[PDB]
Amino acid sequence: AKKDQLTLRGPLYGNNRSHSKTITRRKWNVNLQPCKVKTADGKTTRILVSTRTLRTLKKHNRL
Amino acid sequence: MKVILKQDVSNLGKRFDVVDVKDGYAIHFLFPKKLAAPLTKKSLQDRDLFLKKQQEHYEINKALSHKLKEVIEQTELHFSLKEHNGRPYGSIITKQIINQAHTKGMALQKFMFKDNVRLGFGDHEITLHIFEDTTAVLKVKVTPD
RNA sequence: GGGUAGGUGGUAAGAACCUCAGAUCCGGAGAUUUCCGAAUGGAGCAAUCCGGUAGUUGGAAACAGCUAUCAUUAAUUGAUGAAUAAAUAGUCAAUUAAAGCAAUACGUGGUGAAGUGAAACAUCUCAGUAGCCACAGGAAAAGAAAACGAAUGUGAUUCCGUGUGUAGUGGCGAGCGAAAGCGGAACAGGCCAAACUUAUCAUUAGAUAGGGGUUGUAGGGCUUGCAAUGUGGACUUGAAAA
RNA sequence: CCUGAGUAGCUCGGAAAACGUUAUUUUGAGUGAAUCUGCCCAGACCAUUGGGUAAGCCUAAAUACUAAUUAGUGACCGAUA
RNA sequence: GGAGAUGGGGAGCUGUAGCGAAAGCGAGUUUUAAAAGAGCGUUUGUUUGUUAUUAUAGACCCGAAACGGGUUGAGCUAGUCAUGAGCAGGUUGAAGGUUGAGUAACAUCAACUGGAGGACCGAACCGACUCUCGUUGAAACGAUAGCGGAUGACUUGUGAUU
RNA sequence: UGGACCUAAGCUGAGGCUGAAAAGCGUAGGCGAUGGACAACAGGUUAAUAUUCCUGUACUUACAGUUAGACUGAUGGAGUG
RNA sequence: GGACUGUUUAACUAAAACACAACUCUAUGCCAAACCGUAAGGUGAUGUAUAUGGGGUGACACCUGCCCAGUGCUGGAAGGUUAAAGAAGGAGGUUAGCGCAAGCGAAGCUUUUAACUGAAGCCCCAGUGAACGGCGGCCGUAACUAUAACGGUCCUAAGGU
RNA sequence: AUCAGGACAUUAUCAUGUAGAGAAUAGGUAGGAGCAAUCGAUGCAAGUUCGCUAGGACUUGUUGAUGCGAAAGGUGGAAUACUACCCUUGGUUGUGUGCUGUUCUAAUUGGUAACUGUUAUCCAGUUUCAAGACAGUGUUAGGUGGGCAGUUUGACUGGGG
RNA sequence: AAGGGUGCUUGACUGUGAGACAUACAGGUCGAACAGGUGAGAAAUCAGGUCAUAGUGAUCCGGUGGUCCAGUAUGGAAUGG
RNA sequence: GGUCUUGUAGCUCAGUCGGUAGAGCAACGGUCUGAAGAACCGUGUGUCGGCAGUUCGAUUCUGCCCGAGACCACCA
Repeated sequence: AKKDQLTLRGPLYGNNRSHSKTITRRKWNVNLQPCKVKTADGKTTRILVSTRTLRTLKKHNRL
Repeated sequence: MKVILKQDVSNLGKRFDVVDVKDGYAIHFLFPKKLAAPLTKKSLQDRDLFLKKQQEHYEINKALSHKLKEVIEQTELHFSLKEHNGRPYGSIITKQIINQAHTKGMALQKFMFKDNVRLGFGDHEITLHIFEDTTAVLKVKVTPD
């Protein structure tokens, strides 16, 4: 499971090339960022989060 | 990143405003010394609320900072050197001030008391700034064994 | 409850029994139901070994007999707690749901190729197929208008038949292939949030609890006014009747 | 005064739609507004007109199938079936 | 509807005029300046059943070497970790040290103890180098005869793992 | 001979870590002899077993009252094996 | 011929084969370098250049001659080639309107690839042969001459000691 | 966050320049036949640049109101000043565009160490030790890349090649 | 003469072509003649490339010019015919 | 197809922007020297790939062609 806990976004399996007549498959690994979390009680250190989720946290001022 | 700061002009822009400029990640929001609160109120009243809260919070910070220098200057800080042949090994770092603070119980942060990383023997004195309206002094003494 | 003059499950001969006071047999409600096995006190080679607690009986005791209990996760409750006062992870106790299996069939989602034809083949095809996984229910998924689509036109979603093998699409091959339109099966649309209003939270509440409110021909909020006890279940009880 | 924002978009890859990526639906990275006064749509995209308010929730039918229980049928097979 | 014929049920479907790329027209259409010539036209049924062919479906039928996915396997074999055990018997004498001779002392020499080998001879044990035998056998890998190694890159008892 | 003892690589595995799912890895724990520790030999007899069945000679580790001596001492540290 | 002890197709080939001592080069200063694995995780390793794996050869002794033309390598920058992207600027269209026709045309948007920058590699150069790989012909010349030390030329980077 | 240094734009900056004849270093194009003239000329001094050792330019001193012999006469294929222009090289600051080297810590990374949980080498945290916005990692787009996948590799023919 | 040379212009035209050649098809070949404007030459007529038999490359796909054609609701535009 | 570069003598190297065709070797003559040497001065080899413009006047400038070395071509 390469994803954060607060949001559930699964890595999509797709394709890859810039040139060919055939087809292949690869995944997209969602970018994961270890950042401190914010809450009034206890645990506030490293948790993995998604980048878009981080940006939403920044504009929503979730500290 | 952030659009609000906790303080007015200190060394650069990004005052205690509804909207502030930003250039990448900063301690302008990370540090508890200077943070930002969620907006969650911004239609027209938010700027007046932030301004009034700015003056009131500056005044209350000044009052509590005076009390905190008084209470921390009254107290005494003593430790012990576990030494061999009169050679100092004890660590004198922010640990000690955090310990003495948690015995007393005031809210601080470990990057807020910036203290030099070194050793010390005998009585010595330290001058440090706690906030941007503060200038304080603290004393450390140690006993040999 | 019904019904009966024998039966003692199949290889049937003998035993030895009860039975005409109702068995045998049929159905309903049941009690109990060894071990292992999701198997869960712990372990292990499934039909094995060691247990712990609380009782209870015997015996000085040891130990032996009959009961329940003692696994994990998640959520909730209480105690609990290090750096570091608090808090914090964690620790134990209590309550509640699993976790399995199968109807080899149907549901969704995620995974996911080949030989196959193309007279080769790497395109397309074989198909999201096989197979795998996870979660399901008697079914599920789907589903109430940024729907349509061109009109003086309809008005949740699904399936059936015409449209049609069409318009298109494509190493423009092999092929793939509609969506509207029309005709039927059924047809119920309701419910939050958001404006505002009542209390707590250090009224920095941004959270909770309650009232109003559930959208196109715009609606709701706002100061009011007029009229009304209505019909509906998608549903709670008991009662009756079939 | 309110009617659902990292949202519609857009760029880069992508995927389902007849589609073999094109308006239409989804998004992995990046970036990024408006508020019924507008937004989108009528397969590029403007103007006029129309259509209705997505970025909330649930919703029985209209169905596929017979492992079962009972009854029954078979221009069903009769022991190499 | 006795899991039947049928009755209902025009939604469509072939024809009723065709041309062309279509616009658009039309007993004409396209070319063009053209009506000329050339192009197809100048009404020539449909619903069934039965045969014949055919379209795709395992499609007159049995035949592969394969391919991909999913399972099973270290009791064979190869490798390794642990735990063990055995290897008849007999040869061989490297050092080292000690004694004595020797020398100025060494060097050197005569020796004694002593035991070193991917040592040797060679049983059990391993292997299978060689000829014969059988080779639709006693036996899906041997039998007789020989042979090499056989205190070490030896073997195998068991467990385990790949 | 083996359990009621522990371990040899190895296995499993509360938490935990990683990974589409499956699953893999791994802490503390727990299993795993062919290892390590523990007290019985001679003989007799059935057609069938026998150190076990029977005669002899013993030992052993625990519980219980008891007498005499005595303060002992573990999951803790060290030797031992 | 190989040093040898020793190893290999159970079941048709045991050796010129394998293998070792030993020799040589090379990537690496530790979380290594090599990897096994989709990532954690693990060996090399509770390792630390006398370490470590890989490429070649294979007692002992002696030699290792030429050629960086090209290939693969090391280092460098003079210059040119250079995607992706960042964004000078231009063009197309609608049309509020100006407008007699035309045409022009503010407004938002669509289509547009650009000016310039833009990595490494490549072309380039210096080195590199117990790393790939190759190691030529011709002509005459010394008192018989066949002989060619000795000298000359075409090719190539080079002509077998 | 942080300072500094080097490139491309160009304001504004001045210099910029030999065939022969040309009194001639001459980059040329065309109006101008002018103006420097207390701000003052032919001509001389010290300094800067320079390139022809010879061309050209500027500050101060000096000549004193004139001449520039390159305004016009006069010469040269290409005429003199100025006027606007296209070339120039170098430097000077004006900032825009991205580049490199800085410092810090504060994101992030730890297979540093210690402590508690925990009888425990995994982990949770705190600190330390470090690095340090490098860099893991994600995405996009290049390179390299038989380690690997899919396959490919016509025919005729007195057999085929 | 279909050879040579001179002069004149440029039909190496357009829309077409019954009728034939041979013909797996595609494909290839010869042209009667009509209508329009033509040049040569008074006319006659000729002139629908070279005296011929060789001198070639299928379609999609893409581009260019015109385009009385269409243009997804409309007008345009895109885009295609 | 663009984007850059390259062309000279009998062979191998040059090349003041327009203001010109130059070393070495290939062949010969000569000079130095007791002699042979040896070395060197040099007759010569030059429309500077070609074609049209520029400039008083072109081998290098402009445009074209010829001989050539390099980076670029595919729908899921």
